[PDB]
Amino acid sequence: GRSSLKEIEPNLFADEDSPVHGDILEFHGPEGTGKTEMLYHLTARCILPKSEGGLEVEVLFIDTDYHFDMLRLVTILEHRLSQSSEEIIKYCLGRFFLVYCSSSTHLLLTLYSLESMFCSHPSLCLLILDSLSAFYWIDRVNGGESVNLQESTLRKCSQCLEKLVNDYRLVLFATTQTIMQDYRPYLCKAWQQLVKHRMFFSKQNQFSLVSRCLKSNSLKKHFFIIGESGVEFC
Amino acid sequence: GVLRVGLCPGLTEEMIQLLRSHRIKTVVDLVSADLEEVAQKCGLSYKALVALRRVLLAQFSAFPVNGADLYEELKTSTAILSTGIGSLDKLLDAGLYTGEVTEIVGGPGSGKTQVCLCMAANVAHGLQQNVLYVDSNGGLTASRLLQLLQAKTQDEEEQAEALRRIQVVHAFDIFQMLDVLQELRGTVAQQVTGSSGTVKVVVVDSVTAVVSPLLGGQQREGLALMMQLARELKTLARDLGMAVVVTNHITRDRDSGRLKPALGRSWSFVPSTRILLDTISGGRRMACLAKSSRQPTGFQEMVDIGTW
Amino acid sequence: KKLKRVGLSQELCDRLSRHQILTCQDFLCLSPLELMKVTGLSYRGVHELLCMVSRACAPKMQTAYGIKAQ
Amino acid sequence: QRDLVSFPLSPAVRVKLVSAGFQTAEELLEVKPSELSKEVGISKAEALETLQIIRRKCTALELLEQEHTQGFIITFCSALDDILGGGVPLMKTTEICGAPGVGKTQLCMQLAVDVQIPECFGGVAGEAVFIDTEGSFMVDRVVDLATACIQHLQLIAEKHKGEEHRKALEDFTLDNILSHIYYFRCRDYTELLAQVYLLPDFLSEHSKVRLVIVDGIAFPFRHDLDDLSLRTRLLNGLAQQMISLANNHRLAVILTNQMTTKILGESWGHAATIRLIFHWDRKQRLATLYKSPSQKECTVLFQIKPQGFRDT
Ligand SMILES: Nc1ncnc2c1ncn2[C@@H]1O[C@H](COP(=O)(O)OP(=O)(O)OP(=O)(O)O)[C@@H](O)[C@H]1O
Ligand SMILES: Nc1ncnc2c1ncn2[C@@H]1O[C@H](COP(=O)(O)OP(=O)(O)OP(=O)(O)O)[C@@H](O)[C@H]1O
Ligand SMILES: Nc1ncnc2c1ncn2[C@@H]1O[C@H](COP(=O)(O)OP(=O)(O)O)[C@@H](O)[C@H]1O
Ligand SMILES: [Mg+2]
Ligand SMILES: [Mg+2]
Ligand SMILES: [Mg+2]
Repeated sequence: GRSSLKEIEPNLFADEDSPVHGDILEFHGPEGTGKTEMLYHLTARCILPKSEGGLEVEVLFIDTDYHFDMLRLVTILEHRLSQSSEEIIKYCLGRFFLVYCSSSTHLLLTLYSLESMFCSHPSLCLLILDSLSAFYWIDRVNGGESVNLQESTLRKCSQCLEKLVNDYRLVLFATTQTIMQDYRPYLCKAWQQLVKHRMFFSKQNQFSLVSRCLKSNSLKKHFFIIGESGVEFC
Repeated sequence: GVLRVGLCPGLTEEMIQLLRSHRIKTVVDLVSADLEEVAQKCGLSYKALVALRRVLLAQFSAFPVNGADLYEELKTSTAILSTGIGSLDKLLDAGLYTGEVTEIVGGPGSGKTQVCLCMAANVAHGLQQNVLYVDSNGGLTASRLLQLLQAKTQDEEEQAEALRRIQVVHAFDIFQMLDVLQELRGTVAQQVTGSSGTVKVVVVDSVTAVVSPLLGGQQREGLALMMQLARELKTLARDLGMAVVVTNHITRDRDSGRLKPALGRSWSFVPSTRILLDTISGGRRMACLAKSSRQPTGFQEMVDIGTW
Repeated sequence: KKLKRVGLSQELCDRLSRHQILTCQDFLCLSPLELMKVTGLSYRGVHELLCMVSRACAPKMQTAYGIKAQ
Repeated sequence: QRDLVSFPLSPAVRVKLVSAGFQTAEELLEVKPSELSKEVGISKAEALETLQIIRRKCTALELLEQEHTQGFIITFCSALDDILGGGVPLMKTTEICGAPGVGKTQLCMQLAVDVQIPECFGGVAGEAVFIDTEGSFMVDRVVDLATACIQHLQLIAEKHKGEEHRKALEDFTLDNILSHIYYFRCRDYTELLAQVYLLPDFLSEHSKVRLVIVDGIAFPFRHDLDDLSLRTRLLNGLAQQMISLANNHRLAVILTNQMTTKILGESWGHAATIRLIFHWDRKQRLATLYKSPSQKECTVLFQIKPQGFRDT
């Protein structure tokens, strides 16, 4: 069975009690607004034991910014555990997987090769793609004036991501960067057509999050803080 | 990329020519193609195509690493490098971290070069580890380095030995910088087991000095070059596991009156750590964290250039 | 000063005029990357072209002895 | 692996190569220019240039020794030399800011005269390039300063009698001094950009030049309807170009700036390696070392005499 978005995070998905059968969500906003901290929060809620209030499901992290910090995640796990110890932290990290990608072509090849990974790990239900827009400018410049050439590899990546999400009832969280003057979309239409829930992050510590749900067009506002233990919703 | 003889075992000129005649030229086309349709054409064994796809995929594809293993390796391969300044070490929680990108931002004369030289001297003498200093604006001076060293020891021979552990490179444009960084990457690739030398800290003084003149007009070549430089720095930091310090300017917007880095929105995402230096005299600067993954931002304390 | 008189080829001059670049002042005020995009040449080629254009704009060297010598 | 975007290729050729599947330079190493010209739709010359482009230091102790043997340029002002660390250094950029009349041009002419002092007397024995943007350069004043310097060297030479000083003073002459100063007059921003572009070629055949002076970073008429030319110039036109010129040819670049007059762009403050502000206080001239990577900030006195720049 698969958990629901309400179970994963009951503060952002209070009205999403339906079990996930392939869901795609985007986190958008400027630098230092807590997108990666939110990813840590969800990762902790998934990989932590059921004894400590977690789901105990595996997570796959694809890092294209190279910004993943193992020490920060470890300290968050230590603070969220009632009885923190090295062995329990090691067990929690045993459900976490990390991949580094250096280019869009490299990312596409990795996505093609992850089919076996998903087949061999039935508990892997969360897929995080941090900065899907990491290679935007380089691909755009290498594509020339033809928009079809600029977006070719990202379009193929989007099709592969859709196939992966549908084939295995996964939840995909993709982080995008505010690189051009609220919300100015720039990624290929193949990616845009897939997004069901979008979230916008803002700074005031004090942080705010605006959730737009395209399934019903509902709009919501939330507030949270970040401390030594990670995210805590107000 | 392009299919070539010797790219992977099992590739022959005739097979490559048939595939190219059938509009299959790159590894991406091969892996993402319907191998049944290709196999029935060209008179090529389907199993041969399957093996070729598997080999190419296993060769050019990244693979996942379990979190526990990464924790184990980083527990021993990560180091904190004292900057030689007590207050700045207090701000940074014991100082620079290897494996990430640290940016120092400030105005003209704020103390960026002074901090870089203090760290270079402390690494060359206190740690006796090789440093690479990439000077793009003439900031580095050998007499200042020796002056900083003499405040640490009165042994002339030790001062000379420390001065021999610092490599200085001049790169006045983006292409020279990229060439120097790729040369360093290749050198580290050769000296896989090198320990006596094997520079461990890379200082890049005024990344802005080279990046800024690439931005202008409606062309996006400058953005791509800046992002390529960011990729080079990120691979030097994370892949090779060395500390990378980069100096960048500060700017203030006409409407957004706060202080911020100078290379635009895309660059703002690049550094893992950012230290802002401000002035209220010769010394008496204030330092605060403008960006971090391990601490709250906004805490400020004082540093004195004159003393250190 | 028009770019045809500097010594540039007719094809390149037309390719530049398609971007409203017609004089030495217009050419020089552009940066190397912009010129690379406009003309299709490489970096070293753009620098050779800049040197060619500036040889038609730069002043003449003099010596202080010659200045005193009237 | 080196991505093709990292090389100074032409954008069109790079796009053609990427469309043909080439991503890194290592894939273009073996292909022949003729084969490449047909694999992708480019001419033979472009293929040859592409292959050439694809195919194409000292520790701190060596630099310490180099800056020790290589001298400084004195200005005959003891306090200014002391705060500067010996004199105007080589392989660096020095900006002299201040309001008009402080004496920025007099120091430039004094350094032009002083870069020719023979090595046996502690000089560098070099020649000067003077790029004048304002037209303030005067030759008779240079004659006065050269005569004063020759008198000073003659006065010192008496102590050593017939040593190398005698032979050195023979070459050091007014006419030989004036024949080693190369003067350029840039009337506008276009000419300044052109001459800055052409300087390396001039220096490659004048290897005895050790000092380059740009008297005027922004033109004096101001009210710049040509603001675009100023923007393009100060954009790397005199930050990277002059630092590279100073380092490759081992000389000293001195820039004069009228805009900054008190203790021209937010990025232009980071350009010059050293910044000296000349300002009046109590109706007397003072020099402040506003920025420097090797000397702490300090203020000293100076004055101008018929013999040139001198202490108070
Ligand atoms: N231990 C801590 N205690 C309190 N606040 C913290 C702590 N660690 C981090 N923070 C705060 O949490 C913020 C996390 O934001 P973060 O940098 O992860 O955002 P982001 O959206 O992922 O950014 P980017 O796009 O630049 O990668 C940090 O900027 C800092 O403000
Ligand atoms: N030997 C010294 N002793 C004490 N203080 C010094 C010494 N040398 C320089 N300083 C101080 O350090 C300042 C120089 O700072 P620094 O070179 O780090 O500037 P910066 O912010 O990096 O500049 P830029 O961005 O233009 O390169 C000098 O103005 C002076 O205040
Ligand atoms: N023969 C001389 N004797 C003494 N002082 C002089 C002589 N000639 C010029 N001066 C002084 O030197 C100053 C030179 O200023 P100048 O070099 O033009 O400054 P800036 O370069 O900042 O405009 C003048 O203000 C003048 O008073
Ligand atoms: Mg983040
Ligand atoms: Mg500096
Ligand atoms: Mg003057």
